[PDB]
Amino acid sequence: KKKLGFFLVTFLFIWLMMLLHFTIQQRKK
Repeated sequence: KKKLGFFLVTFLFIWLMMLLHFTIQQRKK
């Protein structure tokens, strides 16, 4: 559960990285 807790939080970090890209995408079209 401890090791998995890391792969989970990291997933929330990489996911949010695409969120910022989403706003930049909509702004283009």
